Amino acid sequence: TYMRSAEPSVFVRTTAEGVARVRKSKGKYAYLLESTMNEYIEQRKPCDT
Amino acid sequence: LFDRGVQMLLTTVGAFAAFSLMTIAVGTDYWLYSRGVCKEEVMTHSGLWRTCCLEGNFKGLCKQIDHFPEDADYEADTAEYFLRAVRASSIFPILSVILLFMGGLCIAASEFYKTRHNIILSAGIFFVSAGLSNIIGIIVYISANAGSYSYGWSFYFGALSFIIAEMVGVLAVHMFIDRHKQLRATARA
Repeated sequence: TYMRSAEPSVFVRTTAEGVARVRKSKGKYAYLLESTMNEYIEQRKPCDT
Repeated sequence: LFDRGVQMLLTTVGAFAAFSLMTIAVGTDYWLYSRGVCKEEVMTHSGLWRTCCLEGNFKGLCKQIDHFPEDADYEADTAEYFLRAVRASSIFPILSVILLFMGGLCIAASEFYKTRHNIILSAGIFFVSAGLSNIIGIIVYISANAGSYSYGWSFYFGALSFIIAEMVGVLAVHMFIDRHKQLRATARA
C-alpha cells in the first residue's frame, strides 16, 4: 500500500537504473530485485551496494 | 598601560589594523589550498565566495563555491543545512566586520562629548563580540571544510584579526576602568 501511494514515484523502469538509483541516494533508497542479481551487483565495483 | 594619549593612539591603530585585516580576509579568495576543480582535479586556492584555479590549463578564473550543489545533493539533517546556511552566507565573518566597524566608530566618537564614559565600554563590548564572532566563523568554516590541504594568508588574516580585536577590547576596558577610577579620585578630594 505504501509503494502504491508513495510520492515521488518509487517504481523503476528497468533494473539497469534500479541499482543506479540506489547508488545515487547514499542509502536513501532500497531496490527490491531478484537475489541472484543482488548478489552479482554486490560483487561488482565500486562495492557501494 | 600608561598615560592616556598614547593609549588612545594604540587602541585606534589596533582597531583600524584589525578592521583592515578582516576586510582583506572576507574580500580575498585565498582561504584554502586544496585539490579540486576550477570549472579534472587540480590544485586550486579557495576563499569564502569564489575559487580561482592554480597552475592549471586555464589559470586565474574563479568560480562560485557550490554551497548547495545540484545533481543528487542527497540532502541532510536540519543541523547540517543550518551549518551550510551559515557557511554560504558567512554571516559570522560579516557580523564580525560590522562589530569591528561599530567599535571603531565608537572609539573615534569618544573624543566628541568626552563626558560620556559609556562609549568606550560600548567599544570594548563591540570588539570582544567581534572576537567571539570571529571564533564562531572560523569554527563554522573549518567544519564546513571537513565535510591534503592548507590554509591561505586570508584565513590567517582573520585569525590574527581575532587576536588583535580581543587585545584592543582589553585596552578599551582598561581605559574604562581608569576613567571611572579618576572619578572616584576626584570625588574624595
